[PDB]
Amino acid sequence: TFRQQTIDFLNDNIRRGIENYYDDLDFKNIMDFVQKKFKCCGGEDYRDWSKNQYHDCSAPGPLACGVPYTCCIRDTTEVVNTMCGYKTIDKERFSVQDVIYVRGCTNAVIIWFMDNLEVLFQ
Repeated sequence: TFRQQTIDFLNDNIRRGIENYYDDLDFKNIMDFVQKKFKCCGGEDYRDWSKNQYHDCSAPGPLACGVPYTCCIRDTTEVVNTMCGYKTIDKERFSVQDVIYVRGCTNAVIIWFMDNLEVLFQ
């Protein structure tokens, strides 16, 4: 299939990146970088954040069932704070799409690579 095998490659790494997100600032930086730059959240989609222990919807803290602020939309006139991705993982896309990115980063990075393929070399 290759294509599916490739998609699964990227999702598997950022599933790992999501679990190690607070554990290793290198996964954290990359993940916060990809999500801000490519406007995207999670690997398949924002609900992948359920896989980090603090973000599982049955966790105790305030991050439970929510998504990190590097997933939030910043192209608005309104002041965005660090709580902007709270309580989104179980809602329907259309209810959160005004607040956070919902498309996954795996696919977002691929089309970007394909659109800039010629540019990448020289």
